[PDB]
Amino acid sequence: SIFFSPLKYLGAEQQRSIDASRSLLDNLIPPSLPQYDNLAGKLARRAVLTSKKLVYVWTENFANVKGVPMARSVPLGELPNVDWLLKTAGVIVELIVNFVASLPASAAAQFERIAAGLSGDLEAARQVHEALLEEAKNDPAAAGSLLLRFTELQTRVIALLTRVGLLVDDILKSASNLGLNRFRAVFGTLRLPEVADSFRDDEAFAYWRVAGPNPLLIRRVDALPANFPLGEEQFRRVMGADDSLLEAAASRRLYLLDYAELGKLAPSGAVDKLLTGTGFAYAPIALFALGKDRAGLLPVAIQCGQDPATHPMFVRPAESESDLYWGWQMAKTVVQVAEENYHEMFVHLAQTHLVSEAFCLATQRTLAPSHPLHVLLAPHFEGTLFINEGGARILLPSAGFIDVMFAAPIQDTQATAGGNRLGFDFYRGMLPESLKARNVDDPAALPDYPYRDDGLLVWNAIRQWAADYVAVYYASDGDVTADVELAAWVGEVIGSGKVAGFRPITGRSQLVEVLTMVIFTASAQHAAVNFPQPSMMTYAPAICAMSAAPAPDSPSGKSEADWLKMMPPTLVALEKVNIYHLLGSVYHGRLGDYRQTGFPYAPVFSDRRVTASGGPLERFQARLKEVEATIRTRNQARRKPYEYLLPSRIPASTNI
Ligand SMILES: CCCCCC/C=C\CCCCCCCCCC(=O)OC[C@H](COP(=O)(O)OCCN)OC(=O)CCC/C=C/CCCCCCCC
Ligand SMILES: [Fe+2]
Ligand SMILES: [Mg+2]
Repeated sequence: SIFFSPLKYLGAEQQRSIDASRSLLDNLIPPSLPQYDNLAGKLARRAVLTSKKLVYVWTENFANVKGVPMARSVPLGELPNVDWLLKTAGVIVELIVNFVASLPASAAAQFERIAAGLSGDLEAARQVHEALLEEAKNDPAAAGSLLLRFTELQTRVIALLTRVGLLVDDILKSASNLGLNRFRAVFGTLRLPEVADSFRDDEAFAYWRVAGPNPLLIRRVDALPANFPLGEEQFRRVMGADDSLLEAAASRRLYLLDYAELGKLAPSGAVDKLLTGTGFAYAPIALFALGKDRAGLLPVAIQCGQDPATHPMFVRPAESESDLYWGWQMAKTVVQVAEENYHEMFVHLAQTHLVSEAFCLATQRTLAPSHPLHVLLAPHFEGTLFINEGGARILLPSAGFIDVMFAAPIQDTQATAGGNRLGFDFYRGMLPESLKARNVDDPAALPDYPYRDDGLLVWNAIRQWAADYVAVYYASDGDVTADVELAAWVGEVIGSGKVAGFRPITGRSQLVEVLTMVIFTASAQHAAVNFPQPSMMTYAPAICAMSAAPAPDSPSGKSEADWLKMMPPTLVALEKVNIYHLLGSVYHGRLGDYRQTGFPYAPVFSDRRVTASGGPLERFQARLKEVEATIRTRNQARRKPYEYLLPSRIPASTNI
């Protein structure tokens, strides 16, 4: 049929090239609020939004994450560009080569030729990338026509990653078939993280609470909870004869970790799995204290569960107390098991990735491409829909990485992470509110808290940027409430996005706070909780989301053998070292850059009022450079550098 004529030669590659070029053409349209657009503009933007709703589609029945608002599928223009594809393929291929090289030669035989070919093709692809960028710099006038060759390279790297996918599945099909030496052996040629040397140290263990992957749970305590019955004699055994619970509470020196919210991620008993044997996890309570000099936090006491009737109190022992040493190491391991569950499922997956999913969808469906807030927000969602589909499909099915690495049955893990996302309150989850609610917002009381102090620098810089940008387009609160696209966006965020606590936006100040939280969550918050993975979470003895043995049943009389029984099977350690290396090794885009991350790396902003010398954008960029210098200076004085919130290391979006 002559009506099939358009379909005869049309493929995904042509369509991607068309999308890529049309994006550049649409970036030049000057942005406007709907009520200030002309009638032709109102008509065109309404038509485009209606079309966008065909391809950006909400579902709450996405595979392996039921109940969580998700994109039904990833639109063509939301696949990662070739810069992200090469970086990620590079990391995965290198990890495969490293793994295969550690297998016995007879086992490696199944994979080594295929991995060598992938490694060769990847090097070829990088050479092409370098050469295309060489040609663009040599003949800038013809750079528009090079976009097509970049699109062709994208096709090639997509195909390579598809073949990597098959190889990884072939490896996992044979996983089973394929005393701390084993936890080093799984690294192969990779260097062990610094935590491997320090993990037994009590002060190191405490520092995780303020400078680790989960800086969000620690809170000041003024009176101990009824279900944590620590006595004064016990407290003085650790803190000295001239201290007391009363004195330490009054002087703001007591801090509590309580993992009650883990729910079914802390199974009530043993969970037996075919691939990993018998596994346990916990919802413990731990007390930390500052010395009177506030030099640093010290762990005082640990109860390995919520009910003191069934969980005895473990109190930090003196160095001489050899009979109490191993029970204490076991109690610390219990807390670290709770930590990987809480961090990965709640702080990372639920509260960054799965929140940003909803703001991405709302933004594409309700704010027109010519809306200044679409222009501002879209760079902060680059690669988000893609990486989250990856999470749901690759990491969360039965026998996948999360079923292996986390103790709970996979259905309970899926449901509990989902429930956490649905319960997460947007306003209460903002950094300054989080700090205030937990009473850890005062540097006099708790001086060494790098997440707070570096985090507030970035939060406030973003806030001032959102204020400057809003002020370009919205002259009054009436302009906010007159914006029909913003009102629709809020409607979808509440109704389809199910973001708890979200509310109508009725003025400029509130709009600024909302935008600050959206941008911070997409960029800095994700960076702070994602990029510690390779340096802090790759070594199983320092942290793992399952234990192979129950919590210690008594503080006294444990041996090294008792503690070793908690260590996970080698398969768990193998999946752990590889996934956490990958997820923290891809830095794609940078907060404040505001250029496309794919060729031709054009400016995000065309409006002269935004891009003016010394204007809103330049003020944000210069502020981030000051923040960078400030943090570098702080890290010279810190016991350990905390680098995760350096702006040079914060991607603009959540894409890994
Ligand atoms: C774990 C807790 C994380 C929680 C946070 C989750 C947040 C979202 C992160 C989502 C990340 C999604 C995971 C993929 C991220 C990589 C980016 C990506 O898009 O990968 C594309 C390819 C192809 O896709 P496809 O659909 O065609 O076929 C999937 C397999 N049937 O997938 C992979 O290579 C699987 C790599 C698995 C990791 C292998 C590690 C190295 C292998 C070394 C040897 C293996 C030794 C065992
Ligand atoms: Fe991530
Ligand atoms: Mg228990």
